[PDB]
Amino acid sequence: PFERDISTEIYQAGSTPCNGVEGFNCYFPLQSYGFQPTNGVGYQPYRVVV
Amino acid sequence: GKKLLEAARAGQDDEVRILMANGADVNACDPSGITPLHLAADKGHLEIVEVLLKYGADVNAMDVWGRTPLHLAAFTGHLEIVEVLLKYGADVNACDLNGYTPLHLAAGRGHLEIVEVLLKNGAGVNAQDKFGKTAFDISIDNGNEDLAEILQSSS
Repeated sequence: PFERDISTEIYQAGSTPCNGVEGFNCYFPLQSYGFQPTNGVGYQPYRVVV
Repeated sequence: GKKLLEAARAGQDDEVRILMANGADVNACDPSGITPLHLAADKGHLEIVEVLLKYGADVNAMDVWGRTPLHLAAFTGHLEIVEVLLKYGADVNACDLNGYTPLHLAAGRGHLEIVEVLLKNGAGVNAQDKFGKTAFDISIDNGNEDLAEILQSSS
């Protein structure tokens, strides 16, 4: 509660370092956003403020 | 639920037998979606896999990344886990988020017997990943001549 997730790097599970190499378990950074042209609420983005 | 997962992670036979005979769900998972069969195929507990399949565990375990028990069977190099799971009726062309087929993992991990036993099931040699590469490309990246020969023989 009241914390920021700022992860400017990539995962490594237990074995494979992924420092500039294609790691099969290192995954990859955050996936992008699918701004679909005209679809349902599952693809209808919303903008919110607090 | 969590007790079964922890006991499976600990490699316990009678404990999991009693727990799943008590009435606990066979497909209990954490928020990351780790099934007991997932850990069973991870750590190579043959009796655990046998007990789960006899009691009716899920054959299509789906975690956050999309890994399957047969995926870890090919990754870790476990002999009879993949055999019993394919006897259950496991899919051979399951694609995870990375699009890595179990055959690709087995080829890249140097498990010739796993590659062959999946090939007997009707494995798709012409399967492609998210980058368009096949098991042959990963194998030649890994520099396995015999694996390349056995993969090209059925292609």
